[PDB]
Amino acid sequence: EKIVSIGGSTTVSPILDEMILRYDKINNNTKVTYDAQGSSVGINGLFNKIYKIAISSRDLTKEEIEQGAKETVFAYDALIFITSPEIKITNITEENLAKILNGEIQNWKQVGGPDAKINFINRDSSSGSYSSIKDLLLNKIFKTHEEAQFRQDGIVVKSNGEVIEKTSLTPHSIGYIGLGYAKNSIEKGLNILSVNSTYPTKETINSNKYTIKRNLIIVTNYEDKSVTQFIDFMTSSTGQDIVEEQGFLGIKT
Repeated sequence: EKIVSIGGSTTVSPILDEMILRYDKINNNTKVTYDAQGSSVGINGLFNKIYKIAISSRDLTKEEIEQGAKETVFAYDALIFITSPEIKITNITEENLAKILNGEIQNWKQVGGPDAKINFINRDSSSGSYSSIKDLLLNKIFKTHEEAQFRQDGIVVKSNGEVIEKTSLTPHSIGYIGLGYAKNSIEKGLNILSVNSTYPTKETINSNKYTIKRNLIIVTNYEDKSVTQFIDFMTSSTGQDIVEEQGFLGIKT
């Protein structure tokens, strides 16, 4: 029997677990396991021969590449920005969006919108969504730690569904939710913004034209056949159906 020990991001545990059990229907001669203590721990475990594959929700560093790391994307965790429907703005650049998030822009007029104070609805700081927006927008747009902090008087809520409800009740408001909640936001009569003139769709997220997403990547360090086989399953149509059945966005196959 072959053994493929995998480690990495906590966010994809039930996807990896289902992939393991479904791949076992095809090939019961490999034992695959997933231990989810985080992306960085997974990559460290890969380099130390504890894992043969790491699953990461963050981009590899140059040091990791220099140590031989290679990656293939297999899923996306995208976020979208929703507003109350009386703000007529339909599009925002990443730069301006980051300045709303960090409090440098606090009235819609500052970007040509109506004269109306912005009510920013933020997520709780323990959430994955908060972490993703901080990492994807604030930490990339702003040079210093002090600048790369959220506006401190945001209206804080503890779930995607509550961002939608709060946005529906709060005038001139903006919040962020996972892509999977787009339908719910529309049914509630809210508006989803384009970012850099790009709406978040499977095509624009796959092309990397829509910028607000984490790329979930398979990381290896010539692989064992057992590893190649499992990765081939992960990126297969069945693998990708599992990704989407569990609320993430798949790649093209």
